[PDB]
Amino acid sequence: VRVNVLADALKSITNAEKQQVMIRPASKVICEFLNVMMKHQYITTHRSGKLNGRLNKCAVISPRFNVTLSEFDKWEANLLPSRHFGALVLTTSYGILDNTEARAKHTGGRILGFFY
Amino acid sequence: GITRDSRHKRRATGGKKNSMQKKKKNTMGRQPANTRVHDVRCRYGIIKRRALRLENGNFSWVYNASDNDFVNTLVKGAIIACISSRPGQTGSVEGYIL
Amino acid sequence: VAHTKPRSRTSKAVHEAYL
Amino acid sequence: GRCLRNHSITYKTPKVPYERERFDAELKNKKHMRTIAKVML
Amino acid sequence: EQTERAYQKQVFHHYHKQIGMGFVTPAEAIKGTYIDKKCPFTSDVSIRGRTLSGIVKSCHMKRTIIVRRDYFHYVSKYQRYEKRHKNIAVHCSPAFRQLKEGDHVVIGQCRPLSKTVRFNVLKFTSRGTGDKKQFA
Amino acid sequence: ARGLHAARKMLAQRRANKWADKEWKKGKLVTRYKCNPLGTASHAKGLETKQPNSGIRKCVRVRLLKNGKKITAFVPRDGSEVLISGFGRRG
Amino acid sequence: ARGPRHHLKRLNAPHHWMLSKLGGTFAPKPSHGPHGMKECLPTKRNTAMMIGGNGMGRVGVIVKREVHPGSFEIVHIKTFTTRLNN
Amino acid sequence: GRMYNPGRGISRRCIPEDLYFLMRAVSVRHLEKNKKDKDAKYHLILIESKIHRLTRYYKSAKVLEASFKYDA
RNA sequence: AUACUUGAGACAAUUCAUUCAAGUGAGUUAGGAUGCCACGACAAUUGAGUAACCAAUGAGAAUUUCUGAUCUAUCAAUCAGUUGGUAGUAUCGAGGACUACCAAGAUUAUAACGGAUAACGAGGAAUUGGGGUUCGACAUCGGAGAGGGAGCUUUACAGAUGGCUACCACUUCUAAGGAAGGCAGCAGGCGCGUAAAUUACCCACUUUCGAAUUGAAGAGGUAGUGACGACACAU
RNA sequence: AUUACUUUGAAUAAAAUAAGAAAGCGAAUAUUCAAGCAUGGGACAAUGC
RNA sequence: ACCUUGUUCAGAACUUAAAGAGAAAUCUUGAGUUUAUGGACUUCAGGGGGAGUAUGGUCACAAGGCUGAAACUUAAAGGAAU
RNA sequence: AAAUGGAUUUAAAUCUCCUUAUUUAGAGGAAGGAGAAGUCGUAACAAGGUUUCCGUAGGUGAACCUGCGGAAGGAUCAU
Ligand SMILES: NC[C@@H]1O[C@H](O[C@H]2[C@@H](O)[C@H](O[C@@H]3[C@@H](O)[C@H](N)C[C@H](N)[C@H]3O[C@H]3O[C@H](CO)[C@@H](O)[C@H](O)[C@H]3N)O[C@@H]2CO)[C@H](N)[C@@H](O)[C@@H]1O
Repeated sequence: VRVNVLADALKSITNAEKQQVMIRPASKVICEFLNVMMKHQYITTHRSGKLNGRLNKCAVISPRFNVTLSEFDKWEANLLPSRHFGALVLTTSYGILDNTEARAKHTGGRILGFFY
Repeated sequence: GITRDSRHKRRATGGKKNSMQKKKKNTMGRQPANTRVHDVRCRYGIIKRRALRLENGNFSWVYNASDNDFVNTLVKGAIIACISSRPGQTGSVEGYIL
Repeated sequence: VAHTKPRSRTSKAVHEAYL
Repeated sequence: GRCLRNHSITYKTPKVPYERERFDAELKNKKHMRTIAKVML
Repeated sequence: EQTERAYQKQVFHHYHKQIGMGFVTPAEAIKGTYIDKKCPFTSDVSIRGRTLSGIVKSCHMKRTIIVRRDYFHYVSKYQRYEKRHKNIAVHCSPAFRQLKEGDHVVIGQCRPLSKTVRFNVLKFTSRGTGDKKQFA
Repeated sequence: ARGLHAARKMLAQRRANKWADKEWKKGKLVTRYKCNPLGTASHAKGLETKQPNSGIRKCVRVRLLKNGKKITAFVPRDGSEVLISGFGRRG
Repeated sequence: ARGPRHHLKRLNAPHHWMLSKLGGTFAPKPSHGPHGMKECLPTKRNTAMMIGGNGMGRVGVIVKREVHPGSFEIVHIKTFTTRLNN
Repeated sequence: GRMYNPGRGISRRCIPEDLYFLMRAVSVRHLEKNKKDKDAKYHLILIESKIHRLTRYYKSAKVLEASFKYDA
């Protein structure tokens, strides 16, 4: 059964960019995940209504591990291609952000996914 | 002899505790000298007036709630007036008129 | 509209009740 | 523990015992901060 | 209440005090005829440092109930939690009559009252009925 | 299980699967104290080859002081209470 | 222990006594009196003075004093925070 | 997909009591004369589990008081 | 006699019943008053010493709240003082700690109950890119023990064992009637094993005990053996 | 409404670890997690209303 | 209605692949979207033998089924392709 | 205030049945494993000369053989 909309959404995007893409269920996390992926420029029905050569791979992380601020270094070192390219996506007490402002907003929290 | 520690009782689940030491003096119990007056050297050097038996008693203005068998031991709350002191500890019987 | 008490004070419960 | 006085090792033998590119380069006998730099970078 | 071999009496006989940090004495405590030597509000037993909560698991015991606590235990290696529970026996004064199994109760730590009982019910909140209205 | 609250199974799953480990199990079950002739000790004071190799291996049988079991022991060199200490391969 | 302890170990001695770790096996035991074992000696550790926690050795003036009926009460000083006893 | 069968149908309306209707349970408990019909017996269990799943659901929704227990 | 008492220069705290009642988050609370009982002084001291009580030392001792331990289902049901209630007893003191009456209760698949350890726990150690795996008797903290149990004495503190008593198991002296002892303190001997040092000197460091600046200390320091290991360093 | 989560503090034996020839002796020396206390936040969550 | 065509579902399949995956055979409605490693859950495996054997437990009238080791032994056993 | 008698408490030590670990045991045995050249056969690998294998049942010096039902890992992707 459909457990995570975010997991289904990002896999739909990757397979299309590997090959515009459509996401049938839209949530409060799916869209505002994209606003992070759009401010990095990577991306250009009454029932939870329903790409520019830059996205390499966007994926979610299974259970959203609480991330301390000190723990940021371990996650980036694992899930990011380099120290200058990718971006995590964090859900924190002040909205869904990435490793840049969440390091600057001085907060931690759970981790959604990433995109190279 | 008589100890008062919970190292020999069971657990709330019914488990049997296992011995890890021997009886320690801080759990001392004493033989109950029923008051049908001695002194006992308790810990820290204080004295306990152990009234073995006694008949007179100060009072201020036939039945034992705990054990009917006691009916002529003298204990607190016993009816004779109702005793209010601890004769086995204080060494005297102080009671009040019902 | 309180910080996010029963469901009789929540926004779409009271703002509909207000409506 | 065994002793209050501290002690340390002042060397470390190589992992690979025999390698020609090391025998020549090293040739009385054959008897830290880089990572410290690393952690702040 | 005088259904036992001794004339039950209060502790400060001449009585109702109040518990400390932000609590309210229940109504049934004052007007209630019950004589309880271990009642927090109508006796000489106080509530010291610790203060816990939980749901009530059993209401069969005389003047005593069982509180169930559920929590989590983070495990380092797997970076995940596991559900765990602990049950503690809490003395409950007759000042609470509507209290039944499945309700949520704020408790406080008092002196050793029995082999297992060391806490006292302070404030209770009832929940939905678990098909069995089992009270103290 | 992968969810955030499923730490009980994977901890339990790993404990079960460790027993499949031949090397790990040998060091925990009770055979190093009853089946090992050396026990857990290093040395032990006491009192024809395979198909493609021909000859004779000179050997010795030894009864151990402590256990009393009899074991076969090799002699070290050419033309060569006894202290016996294993071989290259452990056990 | 059968009774109250009398000897004191060098390592177990309080930190601020500045005793070395190799001078001798034992350290002088403070006798009972007006000051405790760990609050006496037989910022390197109204206007007030900090004698307790991390702020020990600091002088300054209080701004406000939160109180929590549960456990303790907190004093804020010109700013650093610490309990009343400090 | 379907709860018990592996079929995956998508017949739906498209917008621009049920527990009662499952006691089907009585209409087959038919098993009296046909005692050898093992197909009916296997399908009787499936329908019963539908009831208990619905029974458990309605109780927690307070639709049914929690004394409900369907029998034969 | 500053051992033991009586005895006076004149109170202090215990029990009990009633009452007035301000800190603390919180007290019929510290405290005051009434009547009773109990106990009853500041050595009949010496060239500093002493009794009773209050406070501190005391975050200490002791009990206790919460969370946290290795393997095991070829351990799945377990508990009857068991779980709670009343009233007493006993305790330095809470409490089934115990006794009499009353009730049927407590735990368990979120692993109870039971079994194994070549298990004293922690601070820590070895090794690690991150993550982890293995060890921790052994410097320091806490626990427990003195051949095995058990029962006690003295005191402020002991269920003390370089104190006693009895049994079990041993050791030793004996004039043959009797008699003592507890190295898991320091050395040292045997036995065991692959596996581990001198039957040394001294209170001079650190510290402790004492009627006290002195005395004593196999604590402690010094010296001896010592390819366990570590650092520098001949040929 | 609690809880979880998260940010800051309080409080936190030494030795040791790292740190301001092996050594030795005042580092702000920082720990040291699992809990527990206080606090700013409520996006993702769980518990009834 | 039966046959001929289009459209959109459900079902059993089949054909091609210069792509994706794999050790390859092959797979493609997955055995793809996996070191660029995390959608949810259950079960099983840890070189080859000894061995599904012993012991113990339990189910069956029985044959047997389910659960299930260790001692000891050995440098290979095995897979797909030339 | 000592010997001593008596009744409680705490109870060592010992006896009787029962609960875990470690050991001695012969007829009576019954398995497995290891060691160049010892016997009897042809079972398997080609259609291995009766295709092979699985479950089950029976027989048989031994590989195994035969019956019922499956599988291709078949020697047929095919009328
Ligand atoms: N491995 C145990 C069993 O042994 C059985 O048989 C065993 C023996 O009966 C068999 O014996 C073979 C024999 O088949 C062959 N025709 C002649 C050969 N000399 C024998 O050999 C065997 O015995 C001799 C006796 O001297 C030993 O030297 C030699 O090492 C050993 N392999 O060799 C085997 C090993 O001992 C089965 N062959 C085997 O499948 C099974 O696994």
